[PDB]
Amino acid sequence: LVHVASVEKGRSYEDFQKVYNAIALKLREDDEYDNYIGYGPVLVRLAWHISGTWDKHDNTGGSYGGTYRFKKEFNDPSNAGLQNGFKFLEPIHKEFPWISSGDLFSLGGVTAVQEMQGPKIPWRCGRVDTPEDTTPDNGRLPDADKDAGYVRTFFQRLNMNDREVVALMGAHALGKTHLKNSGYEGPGGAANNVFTNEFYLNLLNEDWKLEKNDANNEQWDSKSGYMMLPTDYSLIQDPKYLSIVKEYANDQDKFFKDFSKAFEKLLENGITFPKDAPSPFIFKTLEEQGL
Ligand code: HEM
Repeated sequence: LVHVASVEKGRSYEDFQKVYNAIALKLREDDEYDNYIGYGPVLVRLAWHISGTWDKHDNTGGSYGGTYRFKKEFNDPSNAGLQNGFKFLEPIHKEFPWISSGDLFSLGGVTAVQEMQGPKIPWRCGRVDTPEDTTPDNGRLPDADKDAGYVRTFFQRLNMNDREVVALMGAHALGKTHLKNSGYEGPGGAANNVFTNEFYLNLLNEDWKLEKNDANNEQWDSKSGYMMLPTDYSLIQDPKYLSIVKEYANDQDKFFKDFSKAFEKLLENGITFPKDAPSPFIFKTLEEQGL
């Protein structure tokens, strides 16, 4: 399967910076969502789940085709709750009908991270919508109730190495789990709509307790009111993973630089970019724009 990136006709940097600003302005406006967390965390979860379907062996799935707009992927049980990020973006797509679905879903994730004061993520345009029959089947996204060997093995299919996996998981500092979407409940920290290295700090410094929640699932709970998934707590149970967790709890700039590289790679897996294709764009935030 080859997927060649094709720039939307005649569009350049300035066009996509208008779509960025449109998403970013609505993230500021629709601030009441999910008890004032806002839409940022569900938008970086949407960009990870449309990319997380990729398989390195046959190049199926991935962010290229925008296939989450089809019923099969939209109704995957693993995507429960992401309908709220889709409905957030649907006004912006009506306003910029020329951008492809894969490009809009991945740029929403980029925009949310930068606007929540994360690191800059280089983004490349050129994803092309593909037919309903190209939609990957349900079951390619990871279970939460498993251990470190499961996480290591699952992520080799997206070929992410240990460092990449631990840097990517730092995004679970954002937002929260919702019992009616996943059978898990609670946030992982105090700052859950500001991008920081707090996931690593809480994992190493809180007193975690294995409890059962109302959906009868086990999760790690702390006195402070935070929670960690079984696969999150895995990172301090494995010796290779644990020493990268310590590196990111002790250096927020290294965490930001490694997250940026692994999130761009996540979003770009499966896509062939021609050498006459433009460079990755670095978008300015509303703040750097005075907007
Ligand atoms: C083995 C890996 C992973 C598993 C099993 C997993 C699982 C989950 C689960 C069960 C939730 C709760 C969903 C809900 O109830 O609403 C969640 C939320 C979230 N996840 Fe993951 N995840 C994984 C990796 C990642 C990665 C790699 C990213 C991003 C780069 C990510 C970003 C998020 C975000 C931002 C939320 C919060 C969503 C919200 O607030 O609504 N996840 N994750």
